[PDB]
Amino acid sequence: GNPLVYLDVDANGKPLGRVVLELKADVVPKTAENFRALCTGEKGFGYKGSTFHRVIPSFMCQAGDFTNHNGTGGKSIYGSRFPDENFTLKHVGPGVLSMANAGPNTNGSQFFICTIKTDWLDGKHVVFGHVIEGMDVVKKIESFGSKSGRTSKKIVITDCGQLS
Ligand SMILES: CC(=O)c1cccc(N)c1
Repeated sequence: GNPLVYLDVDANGKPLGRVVLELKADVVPKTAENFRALCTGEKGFGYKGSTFHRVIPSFMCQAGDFTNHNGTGGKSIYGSRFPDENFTLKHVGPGVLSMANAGPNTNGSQFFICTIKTDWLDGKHVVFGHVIEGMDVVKKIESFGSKSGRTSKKIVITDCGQLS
């Protein structure tokens, strides 16, 4: 079946717990595979040690810039950027996992987890999974955001990987 992956997240050096994500490889195999491999680190790079750098309460929590840690960087397992696979899955509510981008066909490694329905992103960001377990952890992360996106605690993915 579809991959299950995890992110273990610290805030100011203390553990919040684990977010478990299902990746919809049935719908978006290329996008799911990128995220899966960045979680395991099997290509020699990935999410381990990187941050949630942009967090906006009542919107989303964004992470995955493991090169610049500020929202300008990241890279995929295919190359620096890759196309929008499809827009078949929608931003239906809290827990949606979707690719951050800088316009059409600029997926790399940055991603976000929604804390509300974000319907205006449909057709612009590729949705590729959802939170299976750990929305409590996501709500903690969310609570350390601000309107500007600046975080009030240092939010770090200390460990990540594949469960199945
Ligand atoms: C600025 C830039 O290159 C960027 C920003 C957000 C997501 C991604 N994949 C790239």
